[PDB]
Amino acid sequence: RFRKVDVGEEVDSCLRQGNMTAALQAALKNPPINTKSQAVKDRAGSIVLKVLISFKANDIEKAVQSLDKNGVDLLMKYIYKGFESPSDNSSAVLLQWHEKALAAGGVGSIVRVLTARKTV
Amino acid sequence: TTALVCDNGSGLVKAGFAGDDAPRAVFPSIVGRPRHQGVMVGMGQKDSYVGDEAQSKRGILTLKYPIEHGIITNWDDMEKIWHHTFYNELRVAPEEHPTLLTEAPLNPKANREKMTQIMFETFNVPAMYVAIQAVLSLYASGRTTGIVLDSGDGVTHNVPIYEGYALPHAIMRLDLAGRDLTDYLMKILTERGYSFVTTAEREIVRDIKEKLCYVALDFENEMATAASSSSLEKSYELPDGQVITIGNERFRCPETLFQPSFIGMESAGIHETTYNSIMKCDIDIRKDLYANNVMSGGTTMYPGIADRMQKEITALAPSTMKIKIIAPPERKYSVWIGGSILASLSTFQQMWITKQEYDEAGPSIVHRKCF
Amino acid sequence: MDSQGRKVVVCDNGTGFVKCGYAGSNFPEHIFPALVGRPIIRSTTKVGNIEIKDLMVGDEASELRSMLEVNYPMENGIVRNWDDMKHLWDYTFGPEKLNIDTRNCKILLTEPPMNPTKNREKIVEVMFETYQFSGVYVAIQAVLTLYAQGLLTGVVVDSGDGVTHICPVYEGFSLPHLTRRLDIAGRDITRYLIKLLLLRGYAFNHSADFETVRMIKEKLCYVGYNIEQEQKLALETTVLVESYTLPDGRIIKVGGERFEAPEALFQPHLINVEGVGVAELLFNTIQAADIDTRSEFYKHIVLSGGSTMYPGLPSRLERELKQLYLERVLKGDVEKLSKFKIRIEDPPRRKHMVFLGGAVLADIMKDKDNFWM
Amino acid sequence: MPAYHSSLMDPDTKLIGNMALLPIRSQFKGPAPRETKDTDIVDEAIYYFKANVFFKNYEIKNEADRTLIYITLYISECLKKLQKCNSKSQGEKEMYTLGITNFPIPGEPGFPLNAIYAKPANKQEDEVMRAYLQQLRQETGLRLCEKVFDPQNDKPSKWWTCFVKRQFMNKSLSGPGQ
Amino acid sequence: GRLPACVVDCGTGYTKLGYAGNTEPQFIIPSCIAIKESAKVGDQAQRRVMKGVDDLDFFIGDEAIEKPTYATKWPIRHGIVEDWDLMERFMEQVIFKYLRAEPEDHYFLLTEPPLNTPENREYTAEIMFESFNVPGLYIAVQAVLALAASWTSRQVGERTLTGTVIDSGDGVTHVIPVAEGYVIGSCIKHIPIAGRDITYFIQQLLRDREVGIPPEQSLETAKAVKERYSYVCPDLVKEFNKYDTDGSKWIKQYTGINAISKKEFSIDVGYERFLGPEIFFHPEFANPDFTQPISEVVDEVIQNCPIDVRRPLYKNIVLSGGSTMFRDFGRRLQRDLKRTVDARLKLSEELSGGRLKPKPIDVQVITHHMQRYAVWFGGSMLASTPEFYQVCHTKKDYEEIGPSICRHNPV
Ligand SMILES: Nc1ncnc2c1ncn2[C@@H]1O[C@H](COP(=O)(O)OP(=O)(O)O)[C@@H](O)[C@H]1O
Ligand SMILES: Nc1ncnc2c1ncn2[C@@H]1O[C@H](COP(=O)(O)OP(=O)(O)O)[C@@H](O)[C@H]1O
Ligand SMILES: Nc1ncnc2c1ncn2[C@@H]1O[C@H](COP(=O)(O)OP(=O)(O)O)[C@@H](O)[C@H]1O
Ligand SMILES: [Mg+2]
Ligand SMILES: [Mg+2]
Ligand SMILES: [Mg+2]
Repeated sequence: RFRKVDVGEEVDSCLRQGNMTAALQAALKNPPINTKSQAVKDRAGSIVLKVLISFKANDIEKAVQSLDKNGVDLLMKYIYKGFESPSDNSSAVLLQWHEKALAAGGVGSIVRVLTARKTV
Repeated sequence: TTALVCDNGSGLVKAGFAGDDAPRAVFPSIVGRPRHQGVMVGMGQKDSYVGDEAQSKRGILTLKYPIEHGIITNWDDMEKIWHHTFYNELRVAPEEHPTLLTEAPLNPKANREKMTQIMFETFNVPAMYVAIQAVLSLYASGRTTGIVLDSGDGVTHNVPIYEGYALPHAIMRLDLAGRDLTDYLMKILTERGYSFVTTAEREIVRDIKEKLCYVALDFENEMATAASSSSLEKSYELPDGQVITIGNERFRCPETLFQPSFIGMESAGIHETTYNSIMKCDIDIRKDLYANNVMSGGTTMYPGIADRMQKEITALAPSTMKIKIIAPPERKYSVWIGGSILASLSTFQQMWITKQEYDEAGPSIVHRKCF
Repeated sequence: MDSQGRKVVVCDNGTGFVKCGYAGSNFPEHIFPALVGRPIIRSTTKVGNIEIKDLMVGDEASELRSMLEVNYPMENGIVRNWDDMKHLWDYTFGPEKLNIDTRNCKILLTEPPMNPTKNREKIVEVMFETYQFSGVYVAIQAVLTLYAQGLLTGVVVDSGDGVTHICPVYEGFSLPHLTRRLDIAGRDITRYLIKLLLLRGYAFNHSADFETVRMIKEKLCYVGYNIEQEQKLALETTVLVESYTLPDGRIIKVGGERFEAPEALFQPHLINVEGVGVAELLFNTIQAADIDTRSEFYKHIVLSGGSTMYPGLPSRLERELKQLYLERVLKGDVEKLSKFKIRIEDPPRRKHMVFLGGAVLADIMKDKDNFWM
Repeated sequence: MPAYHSSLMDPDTKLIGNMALLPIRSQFKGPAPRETKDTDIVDEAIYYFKANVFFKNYEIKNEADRTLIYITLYISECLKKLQKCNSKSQGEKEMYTLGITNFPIPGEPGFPLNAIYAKPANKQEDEVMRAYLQQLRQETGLRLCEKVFDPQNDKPSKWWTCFVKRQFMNKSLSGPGQ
Repeated sequence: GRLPACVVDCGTGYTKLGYAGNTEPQFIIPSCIAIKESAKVGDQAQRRVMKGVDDLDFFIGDEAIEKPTYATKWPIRHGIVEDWDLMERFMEQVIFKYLRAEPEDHYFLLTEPPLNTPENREYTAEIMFESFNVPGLYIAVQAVLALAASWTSRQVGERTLTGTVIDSGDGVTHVIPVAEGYVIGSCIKHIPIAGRDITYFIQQLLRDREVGIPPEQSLETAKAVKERYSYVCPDLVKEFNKYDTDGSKWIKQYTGINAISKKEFSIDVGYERFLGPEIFFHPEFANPDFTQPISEVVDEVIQNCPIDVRRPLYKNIVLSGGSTMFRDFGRRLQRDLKRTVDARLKLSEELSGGRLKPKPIDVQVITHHMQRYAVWFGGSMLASTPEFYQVCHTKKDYEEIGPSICRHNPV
């Protein structure tokens, strides 16, 4: 009986400007991280995965290398967002950014994604 | 037509047709449910035994009593007892027969009301009534005035009556009776190296209470003499063939009625309780109550209880008064025989709560018509 | 100690472990099991060069048990083999271990409550007829807990090897009629664990084997906090499975039996015993007490005896009391329960028959000790 | 448990040593006197032998059991030799040749049960042990010769030879080696 | 339903097949399966693993005891199923060949040995529901059925529904008390002594003495002498003295036929006759680590049962399974219990000064002809009833829950 009742409880203007690396540098300006908002977090990703898919493989190396250490850590949080619901083939591109990003950031850039208490 | 008299006391249920001289059926108010999983598919069907089956099968059953201290505590089990009473024990269907139930004083009114609701809604009786158990005991004696003492299994109470007028302010009650006397015996046998603990074995400790215990006429002399010799060391058999034998435990249990401090209750004993109730009565009644103490109920069956009680009141009351104790031989059935007399009475045939009155007023009618 | 320089000793006479020390010591000096036994030749064992006396006793009889037919002289708090009982004390006070070796120094005895009177009296005989002790006292086993804990009001839960007791004490008054026993103790949990491992296909049957499953019990078992959560974690995942090494080196593996065995304290119907679990027997005791005293017993539950050591038992016990109070006192008025101040004294030190309060605070020199008479 | 433990330890009998010295009925010579009744510790070990060897556990109930377990081991050693005998006559003399062999006395090393038998403390026990344990063996052999060889053909009788493989709780009076 | 339910009882020695309502099992067969063999084609590259349809070339029962070109396997040991691959192949051929049953249209009653682990009740249920699509299964406690077989056979004046059953089949012996139709699960005991270990003891006891027995047939002859010549004796050492003095006549002769050469061979049969059955009374003869005589294990059971039922349990002990058939096996167990029980009462006389004499317990041990199949016959009389069809698990319940519908057991 008794024991049953529990108790105890702007980006487009840089992209079409050709030097689209300047767009990605701009895409990192909109983190929702500190906010309590949730619809904005769905907007934040869509503004970046549209960018990630645009790169030629001739550039995806420098597009990582031109980031600062925060930039790589920032990027990895966007990478692990696209994997949560892939596009019809875009996983083929995220896994290619991941290759470059992990080369720059090392596994340490993953760990402060796993431990990130507030996120984009 | 004929009324049914049904003493739904705690302990032993008693039922039978009014006007008969002794109950047609008596059986224990216990409901027995199996304490091991039912697995011999076939004969081993019943999910809840009641009465004499449960008392018999007790080895495999967790017995429980649905009346605690005179207050009904599990109504689903109680309904099974009444259902057992009518359809199996009396073998008379309730729809044709008005029922005299009976109850202890100062019970919660919810007990009286729900007992009536069950009677009209489930068993569909023609009519019913709820007498207080004490005045029924006074009827059985053929007595116009006396102080009734019912000592049941779960309640002991005094009701003083004069010229058939009751004295409500002098009614007093004690929740110590044959059950707690048994639970105390089930302790003090451990002093001697036995052990009874299961609910079935509590039925064996009751049995020995009935056969061997007696009230001491001089308790301190009895203690001192019990230490002298094995002259008290009566012997009794368990169902296993183990033999147990008992000394001063024989009287220490009965004595609890006169010294409730043994079970740690603060109330005075039955003797001082009886005298206290007479001292509440109006002064000219008192002399006549002293001549008409009437004992009732099984707990008053112990050898020497009438004499011990006489001695105590004779010391406690004024020395010119002639204390006498009416202890009828049949006093175990006194309540039921009293009901059988009332349900035969030509005047009482107006007093029923008739069905249409409950249909009008609902359960609260019991407080209008019943005492 | 005495102004005469005499020393004073406490023996718990425990049903499973004798526990001994001098007055005022915060620790027992010697803990040893009450085994007494005789040499037996066994085919399954190489007979060593180690000398076996014609009666091994105590700690020695536990380590060399592989050659020994062992008895417990004490069962359920009653001496059932009085000769081995004498030999166990004759070992305790001899040159080995607590070498007082003398009549002159005092001994305290601890008796369970509701103890068959002849058991008590034979101890008081042999202490004065055989050791001829100069000073003896028999103390209420329940009060010694509160002396050691430094309290005067509270309800003592005292699950030893032999029997479990509950005894309220209110501001030092003994309330006897609120005593209760529950016949579940460390020995029955062990036998029940034997049966649970028998289902997993390990056979244990020698008297020497009983000590081994006791050592299993003490190291792997625990009491489930939310028994539904334990069952799901057993069903869903493997982590509860853990190894143990028997004396012969068999690497046996034990699983959900780690919690299914201790649970019997809360569910006596898993063993043959018909009754209520420790929490509900504790709750009914408080509820029987006089109405104003209940307010303090809920705040001063006190735990004693080795069978209370099981990981999580205080937490499990507190849960069942809160839920019982919600169900039967607050009548499901859940949010009110924030007002129910309940507290369990569960100090990690819990061989809780230590002697400081019972001896030195009771006598340095006094007429209280019974004496040669 | 219900293995056959030694019956003869009537307290009126002398109890020299760590074992019941007992009145071995024989025409050999030794420290023990002559029993006159028809039953004796060597006859007891012989009688219970076929049962005792199956019981895989055996207590020492009293001092006489530390005798009986040794007599049993020597009886086994008799069978370990008589089985080879070509006839009963050899079965007697080739048994006497066994009795006077230097068996490890229980306190001597290489005896299998040194945990169970205390050391003999002095010559007047040790030399008594030499003079008692031979008197056991010398007699024990001559009793088996009469009843292992069934009289039709002085074959060593099959039923007895079955037990050659079985040893009382798997202990051997060969010790760690002969 | 119209078609009868199947009752399939599987033991470690034998299995017992037939449809419910029959009075008697329609097949009794040994619990053996003879799988195909190879000249080390199975090896470290792969062990006993088949291809194509090579796995269906096997047989079970007596069709598998005497085939030369197959390796005999025994899937059930100590009553527990040890290798479910072979057991599932065994079940298939039971159903689709021996019983001719379509599993999709007959209820199954199938037996639990009271020791078995819950995982084995999952796996056995996974077979019948998920491999065979049985419409409903029930897993019955073997001992309770054995009592029902006594109950319907014995006279109506003593159909007590109360007794202790001793079920010494092969594998392990169960001692189980039933009071008024309820299993007292707390008191069940298991004794490891059983028909296999009595066989093995006799096999060793022969092979030490009586070499000449060909290695292919040692087991067969050990079984024969166990079945044909063995008896429970009155006093162990008194038999050894009788066998020595009257060795002309207590000794017996068994003649066997050589399976290969068809020459006969003979062995002298002797101490084998009373060793063996006395392993129940001296379990340490066969196991290092069990020692209580069966006559003292059965006492502990009743003495743990509730005080009221104790005497009735002594009044009605039922013997079940084949090993309990040994000559005098009832007589001795009754004598040992009687000698124990009335001596226990002699104590409680003296603790009361002889002032009262207790009504002595009579003890009865009951042998009845069903003993070789009382478990199946009980099963048949259960599975006949219309009640049985509602106690079974309907297949949908296996869909909604997992196989976990068989985790529960009444112990
Ligand atoms: N000699 C006796 N015979 C029968 N009952 C006795 C005797 N002595 C004591 N009793 C007790 O009396 C009680 C029965 O009383 P009961 O008829 O139930 O009263 P009520 O029905 O008014 O509650 C039982 O507890 C029974 O054990
Ligand atoms: N750490 C532990 N965990 C679980 N059980 C334990 C632990 N320590 C001791 N026990 C058990 O407690 C019992 C002994 O407790 P103890 O207080 O000495 O009893 P007693 O004093 O009555 O002999 C034994 O069953 C022992 O196995
Ligand atoms: N005449 C007999 N005497 C003694 N035991 C027998 C006899 N005949 C058969 N047996 C034993 O009965 C067993 C038959 O199988 P049984 O034990 O009934 O089923 P299960 O295989 O379920 O245990 C045989 O293995 C054998 O051990
Ligand atoms: Mg009454
Ligand atoms: Mg203790
Ligand atoms: Mg079987």
